Amino acid sequence: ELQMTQSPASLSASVGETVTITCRASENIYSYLAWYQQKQGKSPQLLVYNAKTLAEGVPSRFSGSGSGTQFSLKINSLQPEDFGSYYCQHHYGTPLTFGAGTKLELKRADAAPTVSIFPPSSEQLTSGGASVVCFLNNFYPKDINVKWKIDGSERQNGVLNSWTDQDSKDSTYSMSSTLTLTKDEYERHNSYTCEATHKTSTSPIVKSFNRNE
Amino acid sequence: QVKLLESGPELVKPGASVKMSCKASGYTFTSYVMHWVKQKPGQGLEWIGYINPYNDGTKYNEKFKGKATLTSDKSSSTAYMELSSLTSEDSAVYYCVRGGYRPYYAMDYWGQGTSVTVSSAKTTPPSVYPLAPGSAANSMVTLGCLVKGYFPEPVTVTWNSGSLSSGVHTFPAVLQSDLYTLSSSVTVPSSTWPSETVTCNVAHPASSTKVDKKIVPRDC
Repeated sequence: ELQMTQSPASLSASVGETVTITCRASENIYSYLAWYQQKQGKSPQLLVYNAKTLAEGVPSRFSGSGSGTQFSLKINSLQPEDFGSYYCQHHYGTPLTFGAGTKLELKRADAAPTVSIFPPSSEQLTSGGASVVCFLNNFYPKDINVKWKIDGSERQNGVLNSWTDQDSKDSTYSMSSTLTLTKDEYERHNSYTCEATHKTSTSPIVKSFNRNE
Repeated sequence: QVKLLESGPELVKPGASVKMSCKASGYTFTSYVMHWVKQKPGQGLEWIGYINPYNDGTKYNEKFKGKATLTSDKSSSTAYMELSSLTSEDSAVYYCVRGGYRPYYAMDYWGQGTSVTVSSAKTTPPSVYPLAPGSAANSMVTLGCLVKGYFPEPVTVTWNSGSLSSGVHTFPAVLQSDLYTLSSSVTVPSSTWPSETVTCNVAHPASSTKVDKKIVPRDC
């Protein structure tokens, strides 16, 4: 099928700044190209159609350009309401296809995650399971790596991570990482460590506890 | 206005079918084509196909050939999409979307989306576990609540019945072996906990369950 290659996948910017998102079609689609905006937890909204015509209600700071196989959406002097995801879509013929999306996020000062580790609750243990939870909260930028070590050795199996999108109030990100083991598995080991690698530190942030201590 | 009233969320087993609807109002139904688009959580958009209510003409994405069937009823200004032989891969939000008046392949009014969840799981209330810091683990302290193994979504988590909200982080649920698990953290001044009570309130309407758990310091 016709493929739309959209870039960048992710873009950071400040209010007042001008940014450009690009979309390449694998075939000549003339000027049949649309752009959409999708904010967190909302349905998409049309911004541009016919490559350059603004949709109803769209501010003049947005502009679409291009015709053939290369297109771009430019946003002059970004406003706070402009952060969210953007998608291109050709509207030449069926099948209709979309670009993979660009996530436009708001720049703010770096922030190291506040890392907190929690041993399995005694209540969960009586039930037989053992989940070790680690929260890595309010950090920026979003890129982060979490590693679990049990008695000095990295553990991979049994880890489930969940992330929040950029906070609408402070522009940070948060993450939760949970290592789930059986109670038997849990009771065989002693030291449990959650290690976070983030640009704010050359060395990882390490939080840990000893089951028997 | 323009309004698209979509049918409620669907919870069905693998191999079953679901038929969703979207009742349009606020414009002349037959003057616009109706597209359908699939979006999985945190992922992109995929076009399924469209129907032109004026002449019943349809076009389908070959990728959905055989799984999706689009129909419409002019009498009630309603468009329908039936998905068959469902598997968990079909779990997603599905939008009915009005095409533009002239550029009818541009999607100018998107519905709210109908959530479809395909699973063999049975209703399961969550196990709610209070998370207090280890005995060993300064101005602030972070506490947590693990809401594990429930089905189906969603659950609502509040702290001190909502009085604590600014320092709260409730994370998206993750699916593991057919059941959902999520966690929520709250950060408060160390001068307030444990001297004052902090409670996790969890609600899971599907199982008609409500649980309140005070976060208590570990007896170590």
